[PDB]
This record gives sequence, C-alpha cells and structure tokens, in this order.
Amino acid sequence: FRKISRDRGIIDKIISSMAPSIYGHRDIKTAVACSLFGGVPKNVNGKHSIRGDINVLLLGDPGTAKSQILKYVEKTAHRAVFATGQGASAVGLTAS
Amino acid sequence: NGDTNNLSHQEQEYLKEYCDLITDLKSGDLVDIDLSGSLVPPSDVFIDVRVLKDAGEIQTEYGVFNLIKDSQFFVRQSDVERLIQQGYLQKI
Amino acid sequence: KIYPKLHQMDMDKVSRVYADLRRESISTGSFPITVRHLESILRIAESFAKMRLSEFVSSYDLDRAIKVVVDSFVDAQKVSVRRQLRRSFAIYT
Amino acid sequence: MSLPAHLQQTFSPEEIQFIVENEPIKIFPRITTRQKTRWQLITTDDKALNNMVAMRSTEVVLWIALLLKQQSKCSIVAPQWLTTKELDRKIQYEKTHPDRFSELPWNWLVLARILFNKAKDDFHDPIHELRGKIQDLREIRQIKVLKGLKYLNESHLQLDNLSLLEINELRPFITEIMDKLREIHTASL
Amino acid sequence: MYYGISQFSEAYNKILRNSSSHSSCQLVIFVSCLNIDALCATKMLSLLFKKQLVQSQIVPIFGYSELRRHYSQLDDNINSLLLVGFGGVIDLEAFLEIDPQEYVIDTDEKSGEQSFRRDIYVLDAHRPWNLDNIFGSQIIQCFDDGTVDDTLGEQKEAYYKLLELQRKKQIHEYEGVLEEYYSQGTTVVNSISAQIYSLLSAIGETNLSNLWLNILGTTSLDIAYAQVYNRLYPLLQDEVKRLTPSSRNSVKTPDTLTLNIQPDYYLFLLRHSSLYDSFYYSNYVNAKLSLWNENGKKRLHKMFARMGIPLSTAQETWLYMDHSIKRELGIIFDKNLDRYGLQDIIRDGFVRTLGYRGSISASEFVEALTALLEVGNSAQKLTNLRKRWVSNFWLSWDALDDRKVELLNRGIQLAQDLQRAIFNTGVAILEKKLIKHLRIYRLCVLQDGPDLDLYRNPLTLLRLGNWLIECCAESEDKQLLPMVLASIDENTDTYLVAGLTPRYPRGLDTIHTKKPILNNFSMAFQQITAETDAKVRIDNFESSIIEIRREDLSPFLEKLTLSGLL
Amino acid sequence: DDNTEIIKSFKNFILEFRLDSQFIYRDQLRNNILVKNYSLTVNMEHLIGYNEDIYKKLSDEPSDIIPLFETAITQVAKRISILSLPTFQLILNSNANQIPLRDLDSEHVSKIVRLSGIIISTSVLSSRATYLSIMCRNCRHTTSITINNFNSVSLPRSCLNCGPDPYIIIHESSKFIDQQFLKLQEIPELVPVGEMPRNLTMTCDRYLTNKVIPGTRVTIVGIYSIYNSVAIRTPYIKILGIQSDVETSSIWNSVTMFTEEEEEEFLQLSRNPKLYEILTNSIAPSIFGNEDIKKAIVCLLMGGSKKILPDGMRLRGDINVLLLGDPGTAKSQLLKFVEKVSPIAVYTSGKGSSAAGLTASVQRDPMTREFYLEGGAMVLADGGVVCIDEFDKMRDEDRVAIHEAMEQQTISIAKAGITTVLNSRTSVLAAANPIYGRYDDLKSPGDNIDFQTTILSRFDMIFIVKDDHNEERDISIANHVINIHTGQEENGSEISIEKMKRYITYCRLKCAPRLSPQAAEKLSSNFVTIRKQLLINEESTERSSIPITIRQLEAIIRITESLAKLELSPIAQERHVDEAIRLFQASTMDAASQ
Ligand SMILES: Nc1ncnc2c1ncn2[C@@H]1O[C@H](COP(=O)(O)OP(=O)(O)OP(=O)(O)O)[C@@H](O)[C@H]1O
Ligand SMILES: Nc1ncnc2c1ncn2[C@@H]1O[C@H](COP(=O)(O)OP(=O)(O)O)[C@@H](O)[C@H]1O
Ligand SMILES: [Mg+2]
Ligand SMILES: [Mg+2]
Ligand SMILES: [Zn+2]
Repeated sequence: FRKISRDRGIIDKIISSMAPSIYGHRDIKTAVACSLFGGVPKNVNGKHSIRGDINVLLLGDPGTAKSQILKYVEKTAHRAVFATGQGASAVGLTAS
Repeated sequence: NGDTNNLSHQEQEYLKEYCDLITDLKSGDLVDIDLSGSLVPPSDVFIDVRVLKDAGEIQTEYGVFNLIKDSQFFVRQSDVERLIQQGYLQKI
Repeated sequence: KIYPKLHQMDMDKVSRVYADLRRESISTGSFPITVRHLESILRIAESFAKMRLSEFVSSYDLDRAIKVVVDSFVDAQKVSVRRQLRRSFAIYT
Repeated sequence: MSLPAHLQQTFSPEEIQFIVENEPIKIFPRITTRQKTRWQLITTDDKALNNMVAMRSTEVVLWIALLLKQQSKCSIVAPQWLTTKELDRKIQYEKTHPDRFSELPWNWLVLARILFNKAKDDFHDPIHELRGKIQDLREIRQIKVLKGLKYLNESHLQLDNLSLLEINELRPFITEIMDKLREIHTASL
Repeated sequence: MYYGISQFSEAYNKILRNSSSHSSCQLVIFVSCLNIDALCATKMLSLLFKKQLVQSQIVPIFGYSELRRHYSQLDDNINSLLLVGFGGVIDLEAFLEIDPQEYVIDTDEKSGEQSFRRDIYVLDAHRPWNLDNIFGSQIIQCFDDGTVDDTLGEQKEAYYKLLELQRKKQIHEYEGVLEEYYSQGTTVVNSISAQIYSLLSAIGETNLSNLWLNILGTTSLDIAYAQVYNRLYPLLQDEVKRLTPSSRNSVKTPDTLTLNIQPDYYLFLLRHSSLYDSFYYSNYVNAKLSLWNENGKKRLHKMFARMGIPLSTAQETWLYMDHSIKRELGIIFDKNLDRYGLQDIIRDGFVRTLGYRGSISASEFVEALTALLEVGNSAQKLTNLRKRWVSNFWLSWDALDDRKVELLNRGIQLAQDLQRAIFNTGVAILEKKLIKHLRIYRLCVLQDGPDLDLYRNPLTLLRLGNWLIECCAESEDKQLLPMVLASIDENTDTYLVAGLTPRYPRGLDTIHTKKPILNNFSMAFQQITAETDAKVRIDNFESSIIEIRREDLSPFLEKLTLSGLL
Repeated sequence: DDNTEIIKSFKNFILEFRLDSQFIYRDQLRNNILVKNYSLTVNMEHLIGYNEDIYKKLSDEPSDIIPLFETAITQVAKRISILSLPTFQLILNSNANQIPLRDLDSEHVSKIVRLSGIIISTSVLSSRATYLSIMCRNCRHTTSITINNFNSVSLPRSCLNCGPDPYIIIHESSKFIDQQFLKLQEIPELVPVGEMPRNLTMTCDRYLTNKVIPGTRVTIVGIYSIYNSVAIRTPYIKILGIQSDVETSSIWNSVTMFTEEEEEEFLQLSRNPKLYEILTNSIAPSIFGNEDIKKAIVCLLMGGSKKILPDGMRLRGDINVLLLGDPGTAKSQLLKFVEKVSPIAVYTSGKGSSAAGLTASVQRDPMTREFYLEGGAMVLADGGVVCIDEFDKMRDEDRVAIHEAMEQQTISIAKAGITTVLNSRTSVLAAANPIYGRYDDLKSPGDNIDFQTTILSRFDMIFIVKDDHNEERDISIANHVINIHTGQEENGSEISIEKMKRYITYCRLKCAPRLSPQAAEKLSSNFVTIRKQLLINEESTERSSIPITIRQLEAIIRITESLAKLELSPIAQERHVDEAIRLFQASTMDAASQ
C-alpha cells in the first residue's frame, strides 16, 4: 500500500478503478471515490463538532448506470446498507 | 496614612476634616509612633519582598529602593512596611 | 490509519471561490449554497489527501477539490447561462 | 474606626504569639559576651545577655532567644514539660479525670508551635512523637471543652487550667451566649 | 583579575566585609533569566546571604541591552555587583562604559593599588574567557575554575607582551596568537552550581538542600553537554554518600528526607506519567526507533509485548501500575532493551523523597523547572514578551521550595503538554522533509506550523532543536553537521534563528567523542551582521540565537553558505 | 489474627498520616463527627505514599479488606470523639485510568475500577440489615447477627430438638440502613461502532444515596462484583465513591453548596462592568455573528423570576426561544452548545419524538402487573432547558402535548387509573425551517409559517433568520470557518463552559430581581405602542400570523428580570428595560413586521 501510494498518479488510478465495467461518468466515479474515502471529523476545543463525511446525490436519466454504481459502492465499502425508495420507513432508518 | 462621586458634599467635607484631624493627632507627642501604622505584631526582622508594580527609584526615609518590577529584596520589614501597605511590594 | 490535516493553504483563494459561488447562486431556483459547501470543499481536499496516504493536505488536493465543486455547480446551471458561468469560473478550473 | 472589627473584644493569634514571646526561656550561648558593644534594652533585662558564657545555661526573652538562634549563636533548651514522658503523664492525668483539665502551661500550644517551627534540632526526642502527643492532648481537651459548654448560664463560669489560645478561640461564642442569657434573665425580672 | 578555586572563600569574605551593613542594602545580583543553572546558583547564594543577614536585591535579566539599562540605573550605594550566568565572553569594561578613574576611591603610592567603590563578580561557565576581563581589568573579578592557570599561560604571556608594547614582527606574532585564541567557538566547561557548592564547602555551609540544588544545576547540563555531567558525576556521588546517614533501618516518618542514587532511565517523566508515555515522548527512544511514523509505533508495541507488559498495564499511571511489573522493571529492561538497541536507557540518577510524599528524580525536577520557565503564567511587543519571561523566572524560583509543591505539579503538567507539542511539530517537520541539506550545514525553517507561537521563547526552540538533532541525525551514520532552526511570529514579522552544535551518538565513549565540538555560529553571525545590512539582533546572551527580519533571511543564508566559517 | 493486624495498620495510617503539620484524616474525622456525618473520604494516593503494602492488600481483596478499614475507622472515631456511633463508611478517591464501560469483563471481577457514564434510572430507597435480633421458635434463644453489606450471610440453619431454620427475626430490636439502585449507561462518544449503549446495575449505601439524578454524567469508583439471581452470574457495581460535575444537592434543595472561595469568585465576576459582553462572547465561540441570538440564549439560560400570588395564581419565569431560518444558519450547533452548557438539558429531535416520549408514559410493571409513570424529556429536563431540534417535523398530535408544559409548567395525566399533576419547569429552545425550506419574500409571512398562533404565542422571542448573500459577510464567515478548520483568549473576554455553568447555577439559586416603578411605566408605554403598531400594520387580506398578546408583555418582563439577575442586581432599572426592549424589537417585532 505504501509503495502504491508513493506513486504520483495514484489518485487517477483510484478514480479509474471505480466501477471499471461502467464506461464513462468520470464525474460520478470521482464523487464516489471521494465519498468512499471520506473526510476527517473535527472537534474544536470540545465544544464544536464538524461532520467529516461526504454525501453524494445522483440525479440523472433512467439508463445512465446509477444503480450499478450504488451496488459497486456497497460491495467496496467496509460497512454498507442498501435501501430502496418506498421500501424504507422513517424508523427503519435511524432507530425504532 | 491620613470614587468620591458616591459621597455627598457633606460626607466629602467630613472626610477631609477627619483626615486633617488624624494628621494633627500624628503631629503631637505621638510623633515617635506612627498611629496610622500596621496593627499586626512584628514577627520577623528580615523578610523577602517582591516588586508588584513598576516604579522609579523612590527615595524612602530608610533608604533608596529602585523598584524594578519582578525583583526581590531581602530587607527589614520595618523599612518597606509602607511600600507593602500601598501595594508596591509583596511579602513572598 | 490516516487522518490528514491542513496547515498550509491559500485562504484568499477559497474565500473568493466561496464568495463567487454565493453571488452566482443568489439567482432564484439555483442550487443552494451555504457554509456547508465551504466545509465540503475542505472535506473533499482532506479526502484527496487521504487517497495518497499523506498526513498533510497539499495545494494540489485543495485545487482539485475546488475544481470538483465548481464543475458540479456549473453543470447544475441552465443551458442559457452555462456558457457565461463557465467563462466566469475558468480561473479556478 | 481606629480599630478594625475583628480586633475588637478579642486578640488575634498574632497578638497571642506576641504576648507569649515576652516570657523567659533557657538557652545555651555559643559565644562569650561576658568580659574578663553592650546590650542596653529598655523593655527587658540586659544583665543576662552581657554576662553570657559559652555552653552555660542562661535566661533571656523568647524573642531575643529566637533572634540569636537564627544566627546559630545559641541552642534553645526545650521546656521540661515538652518531653515525651511528661506529655504521656499529662495524657494519663487527662484520661483519669474527665472533669478537670491538666495543669499544662498557659502557653503550651503557642510555645510548642514556635519551637517546632524554629528549633527542630534542639529537642532531645523525635519531633513526630511530640506532635502526636500534642495532637492527642488537644483532642482530649476539645472533648472536655465540648462537654463543659453545656452549662452556660446567666451567672459566672469556671474554666481552670485552660490555656490562652483555647480561651482566645472560645471567647466570642461563650461571651455572646452568656451575654444573651443574662439579657433574657434581666428582662424577665 | 580572577580568583582561583581556593580564592572563593576570600572573595566571599570580601563581599561580607564590603557589602554588609544593616543600615542599607549594598548588594545586587544580576541573573540570566533563562538558565536553570544560574537559577540554582542564585538560589544557593540567596540562602547563604540570608544566613548571614546580608541585605540584597535579585534582578532577573534577559539580554545584554537590559543589562546595560539596569547597570546604568544602579545606585551609588552598591559596593558589589554579582553577574551570575553571563558576562564571561564580553568586555564588561568596554561594554558597560566603565572608566576605572571615575570608580576609584583612594590611591596609595606605596601599595601600588587603587580602591574602587563598586566591584563586579562574574560567575560564567562559558568559554573562552575574555582576556580583557581576566588579565587586564581590576574592577572585573571572575570566578575561574582553574582554566586560566591550566591552559592560558601562553595567551597570558602574549597579552602581557602586547600591553608592554623590528618590534613589528614581535607585535605581529603576539597579535596572531591572540587572534588564534579568539577565533575558537563557545561551549560550556563547568556548572556554576558546582563552583558555588565548592565555595560553601570551603566555608563549611554544605547541607542537603545545597547538595540538592547542586545536583539540579549539574544535571541541567546533561541534555546538551554530557561530557561535563560525566566529569562532575563522581563528585556528586561521593558527596551524596558523605551527606547520607549511615543507618536506614528506621521506618519512614512524615519528616524523613531521602536522597538516594537509584537507577534512573532516559525516559520522559517516568514517575509522573505512564510507561508508554515515558517511552513514547523520549528523545532517545524516538531517535532509536523513529516513533514519528507507524513503523516506530509498531516496533514499540512489539517491544512491549515481548517484555511481557500488557498494553493496558503499560498505559496505566505510575502510581497505580501493577506492583509486580514495577518491581521487575529493572530485570525486564536488563534482558529486553538490548534487542531493540535501547541499551543506553540504563543509567544511575539521584532521586529525592519526602516523608509520605512521592519520589521525584533530578531530571524530572529540571524538566518541571524548565517547563515553568518556558510556558509559565514592534519594540513594545518585544519588551512585553521579555517582561513575561522575567515573570516566569519567579515561578521557576518559587518551584524550588518544598512548601510550593503545587507549582511543581503544575510545571510537570506543563512539561507534558510542551513535550507533546514539540513532538507534533517534529513529526510535521520530518514528514514534510523540511530539513534541507547543504554541504556546509543543515537548514530547517518553520513558516506555517500549528503552534508557531510557542517557539518565540528561545528555550522552546532549543528543545525542538535538540529533539530534531537526536532524531535522524545522531543516528543514520551521517557526518556531523551544525543545524539551523528558524521560526516566525506574525505579530512582529521577524525570525528567531538558532545555531545548534552537532552531537556524537549518546553513550559512545571514544577518543573523538572525548574531544568536544565547539559552537562557531556566533562568530559567523557577527561577521555577517557587521558586513551586511539587515538590522539583526545579537542582544541575547546565547550568541548563537539571533532575530532576523522577514526579508533578510534569504540573503543572510546565502552569505552564511558562502562564508564557510561554520 | 491477620484481621487484627490489618485493623491495627489502618488505625496507624489514620492516626499517623501528615503531609506538613496537619493530620489530615484525624482532623477530617473529627470534623465529620461534629456534624453527624459518620463517614471518611480517603485519597488512595496518600495510602500508596504511606505504605504500599496496605494498598496492595486493599486492591487484592477489596470485599474482604474494606470492612476491616471501616472497623478501624469506627474505633478511631470512638477514641477521638468519646471520653471513656454506628459503623462508619469508607469513601474512596482515585486517579486511575478510567476503563470503558464496555471493557468491563471477566478479567475485572472483584476489583476496584473507575468508570464514567450517564445515570438513566434511580430506584426508591430500600432497607438493608446491619444488626439483626433473632429468636428460636422452640426454646426461645436470643441471638444477634452483625452483617456487612459486602458480598463475596443467612439465618443459622441449626439452633443453638429444633427443626431446620428455627430462628425468627425480632424487628423492633434490629437496625437497618439505606440502599439504592442505579442504572448507568455509557457515554455516547465512547460507544463502539454500530452498537446500542450498554446498561450497568449499581448500588450505593448510606451516605452515597440521593447523590445523583437521572441524566447527569458521573464518575464512579466501585467493585465489579457478581450476584447469582446456573453457570452464570449477573454483573453489578458496588459504588464506593461518586464524583459528578453538577451540584445535585443544591439543585433539588433550596440549600446551596458553594465554597467561600467560590462565592467570592462569582461576586468578583459579577462586579465586572461588562459581564454581559463576556457571556455573549462565551457562547458558541466557533460561530460567527448571531450576536442577538447569543444574547437571547444568555437570557434563556439565566431565566426570569417566578411569582406566586396570595390567591394561588402562579406566573411563569422561564424564557422560550424559537429559531425559524434557512439552512446553514448554525441553529443546530447553537442548540447543541446550549445543551452542553446548561446545568440540566436534554437534546431531542422533533422527528424522533412522541407525545408520550416528551411528557410522561404509563408503563405496566412486568411482575406486579401495576401501572407506574416513567418520565420524558420535559420531566428529565425539569429545572433546565429542552432543545427541540427539527420543531417543524413534529406531528400535530405530538406538538399539541407541549402547550401546558410550556405555559402552566405542569403535566396532567389521567390514564390507567393514575390521576396526577407532575411538575415540568423547563425552558424550550426550538429550531425549525419554513414551509418551503427558505423564507421566500415573494409570498406572505402566513404562507411561510405553518405554525398555529397558539404555539407561537408561547415563545417569548421568535427569530426569523434569513441568509443574505453579501460579499463582505460571506468573506468574513469563510475566513472564520477556515481558521476554525486549520487551527484560547481566556483574558477576561470569555469563560470556559464549566465556570459559566457554575455561575448560571449560582445566579439562578441566588437572585430573583424585581421591576422598579419607572421600568413598569416604560414597559406599559412600549406595550401600548407595540400593540398599536401591530393593529396599524394589519392588512385586510390576512391577519397577523405572528401574535402580540399579554404573553409578550410577560416575556419582555421576564427578559428584563433575567438581565437584572445577570449582574446579581436585586432591582431591574430602565437600563435593563432598554436592552430587553431592543431584543424584543430585534427578534419578535422584526419577525412580525415582515
Ligand atoms: N456562522 C457560522 N460559523 C461557523 N460555522 C457555521 C456558521 N454557519 C454555519 N456553520 C456551519 O454550517 C453547518 C450547518 O449545519 P447546522 O446543522 O448547524 O445547520 P442548521 O442552521 O441547523 O440548518 P438546518 O435547518 O439545515 O438543519 C455546520 O457545520 C455549522 O458549523
Ligand atoms: N455507461 C455505461 N456503461 C456500461 N453499461 C451501462 C452504462 N449505462 C448503462 N449501462 C447498462 O444498462 C443498465 C442500466 O440499468 P440501471 O443503471 O440499473 O438503471 P438505473 O440507471 O435506473 O439504475 C445496466 O445493466 C448497465 O449494464
Ligand atoms: Mg435505478
Ligand atoms: Mg438543524
Ligand atoms: Zn432452638
């Protein structure tokens, strides 16, 4: 991992490796990679809490390979949960 | 030894006259004693003091003390008692 | 195992980008812009730094995050004003 | 006014110490002042200081003794009552008689504190043992004081052999309570 | 003139004779504000003068400008002046505008000597001595440790012949030898507290408190000048043996005071933190394991696992750690430290205990004092900062008393925090590879750190410099090179450049390691400042630390590289 | 044998310890005995310093060694107090590393551990047996038993012919002590990934009872023991010492606990000529601007004064604040900070709330089959602040349950045969968004607010925060946030959270100012002017959605009284009236005019 990281073009390879079976959408792959890696949460002096996660939304045409991208993200992420529109309740999410 | 806006005019005049009376009392046969002095019995002849507020080379009756802030003296309590009273020095 | 930090960064660049984004987003019906998106720019810079297992965010990562956010904002606009928006924001991207 | 409120009707501990340091004490001079300048004091006697010989018992004032001790020019001879055996005897006397107080010196607490702080190497016995004995004596006397405080009345009251520091500590409460009881009784008539 | 080792008693008697009158005070002591050794020496002197009822004033001082100001402000009733911790290298007569004629009182033709109202005593451990103060001047008296008689006979002869004067060739030879003597750098040769203790032993006022202060003063030099500490250690051992009661069978009492030579360790605050923290925040351990990256942490975890100490147990505080492991620690270290190259952690130190209180070692006490000195709590801001440091001096002074233990605990906590901050800064420096390597010297410049404010104090900068010197430089088998460390403060827009001498690998006795390494940066900095025009400040007592304007650092470093006198 | 030696060692430690010239524990024991406080607090560092062997013995077998220490303490107390007294209690203090609540396992069985958590439930005091008097049924043999509360005891199985278990306890001659049960949860920040918070059963005795209230973080020192309710044991904690950051004794009693050194620190702070600015700057230091909202939060924290009239009528003294604004205004962060700083506070989400959640719930006991009442956020946050985030998300049904709580400060329950009136004296700080997510100036205010006037009238101050895109303010906020991300005045311009909380408690428990006649006259004039302006501002198309009733006059009076209380001033003058009027104009009239 260290040897791979030392390479200059590591970010480009990482982006290209996101869902290799999807032809293009290099803007939906970059966002997915950024969300997967995420940010660093911060707690300033113990009083201020700042979120350290990245949320992504895909608003597109019916056949532009969005569900496949979500499935790939589910496979790659360490802990992932998949839910459908109407298949999810207000307390099925969150806690009940 | 011998703000005012809270006081009334009568109280201010009373305070001035009382200070004058105290000075007159100190000017009498009790000149050797300093009536307006410390009421804590003397315990140690020599003490360590520390300068709290910067001031020039103030020439006291006992001697000349160049009160540089943050500087310690090993002197007699009697000599620097007044300076401690006014807050220039500290016993520590 | 990686928690990157920001120590050297162009404050003026990010501030100007945020101000320009707000000014262009004042338009009715546009994509909302708030301090959340400045924090998102910083978060994306942190993520890009993390992708290299680097312990400190570099200027290149911040520039890439700025480009990503500005490109998304530009693409979110309408056809008529997209050309003007892209020309205006060409400096950052 | 001229006198603060906390110095009214009572003495502060510093005043009690000042009173105590006027009493005599025995010392061993480490210099020879006697001839075979001259002290000229106006509050105490200066004959003893002038006729001082090395390693010969002499009597001087406690504050002068402490001043000499600071210069390591005299070793203070501790009081006889400040021995472990004598303190143990006093503790036994206190325990056997729950109604009276032991005949300790009127300045035992103040003198003990002064000597412990200023003259630590002069004592023949370990300091910690003396501290423990003094603490035990103090607690026993405190128990006796608490038991005896239940008899406050409009008439007189007797507290024999009670030391100066304890009387100074108890003066406010005892005096005020007895004054109020006397006031109530006088109003009753 | 100078006083030999045996003349300390005579100098003390002279001070007693002149500056002693209950009517008024006539003794003033000037102390370096940011030197622990000077602090301890002045504490010893203060106690000694309190014993004899000598009226005195103690004035902390930072830099030569403040020395000049305070000396100009001195009264005429000061018969004797004490310069503790500085003044050896500079010409006090020339610097202070002291004209002997205006200071004389009486002159006797028969005696051939002149009496002066004011006398100046110099207690400086730095070298080389300024021959003007040693062999030329009479008002300036220097407390020499024997160096002048041991090695300065030839320079003495040369200077005397120069004063006494075909003759051009002889003058050339004498001035050449004088210049060669003056061309060397500056180092520390001895501890001033050791000289004060020698004086006390001469006049027979040595006790356990004086010995403790001497130990603290001597061990303050262990971090930088280990050769001096090694030279002075046997005497401290012998003195501790002499002053310790023969019988220790008596049970502990509330007033018992112990001073033992117990095995100490090159760990950071072992007795007031956790063992894991002690190994983590130690300069030597980090140098020998590279704890600034993940590999070092993994190696430390592996070491702790092989020693048999659970990670939870190791992170437990010292007081509540399992007693079996605490008792076995010596054996455990004896058998396991050699594997990871930490064989040098084993050492013998001085540990002081009070009845029913915790035990603290000399190194931990010095660390607490230094932490209190550092973080305890245009020209106007500089003056305010130096005033704050002068104030911190008194917190450090108070911490030396046994009644003020809360100050010592606060200093320990501040030391922990400061070490954590320095570790973070060093991690940032090393990860970014900011240490540029030039053939003549190394360079490291801080510009946008997270804790830049902490490094305005010279002591914190020196701490960071030592951390960096031990780590990745003392090791790696790299040729010794002086290091340049610079920091920036935005509130004033100026730099704080500090030259640092290289160090040999710790605990490696060798003929070349026996020889010392001199600090030549003062001479080069002075020459560059005189030749260049950048408004540089050399007012600090430690001549290697200077303040540089924001713009001029690049030309200054160019000239430094081109000079080749480092 | 060995027990006597252990007792002697403990007695020697008590009677011989000293760090300078005061016997700390001897004097402490005497002082405690003087005020009928039969206990003794021992710092474990001192025990380690005196003798490490004693500490080793105590740590090895706490359940068997602590009773000996209590016996030694009792003997020393009898020696020191009686001139020739139940068993004394030992309370321990330690600085050992805190073990996470979830890390407690088999390895920590029967050992002294330190941990911190949140108390979620407390039980009713029970009665334990210490001295039992027993008698045999057949031969009537009198006997006694002495019981210690530390569990590794029963009535004799054989008399001293008599059948098994022949002894019967005589009650009138026995002595009992107090016992309580607590439920301790783990801190939310310490919970592992994707796990529910864990509960732990704990017990306290005698002087450690009635020391904590539900919802307060505490630190506990105790023994990790087990009790058999077949191859398993139920874990529990035997409390030996409780340390909390909230003075619960001074909250539930009119009595106030503050050291003389504290009282004089809070007086000096109050004497500061500009304490208002310091407190305004001390709230949400990481949030830029919003000065008026910070002042409103200060007023809400301080609160007003409550008056009970001779006729029985009671007047509310709590201040409620509503924040209706656009996204990114930092309302939720302000709510979180308020929850953090207030002595008592509960942070709740409107979405994730219910009618029974936020008031009280009828719950049936599984065993007794009897119905009891549990408490909700407005009972758990009694005497504090309730931060109702996402106020708009709340269902109507749920919402409607809040009215009496806010106004009458009581909860009325008539369910499952339970008829009671609970007490809920709380302040509500709510945040919400408009109907469309932004305050569209094109549409009327009525269309931007779905809140009925009844709920809105109860809020003393309503803040309509609109995000305006100004280049200068945007640049300033960006710079502030960047400095926050990349990055301690404490020079009298700001005080930490702990000091502010303590000062709030002191001010609430100490001062309750009153209005002067000039203040009343000015307030009446302003109320008349405001009502006249509202009447004028009305348009024929719609009636004012933001109301102005007598409740607003009461709210302004409360704000003035809180401002006066801020400085510990017994009387409120026109100077505070002006500030209260300015705040009302800046928030409520500002919302209404639009
Ligand atoms: N003035 C400010 N200073 C600092 N941070 C700010 C400021 N304004 C907004 N933020 C940040 O913007 C983010 C907004 O999230 P927050 O939950 O606080 O918003 P909100 O006002 O409650 O909005 P919403 O109605 O969408 O829930 C937070 O990270 C907050 O830190
Ligand atoms: N860019 C693309 N590259 C490769 N395959 C694609 C691409 N876009 C669509 N497809 C194919 O078309 C199908 C799209 O279905 P899906 O993406 O699941 O529908 P939706 O986009 O509504 O989620 C997928 O089975 C995928 O294989
Ligand atoms: Mg789909
Ligand atoms: Mg929100
Ligand atoms: Zn029977």
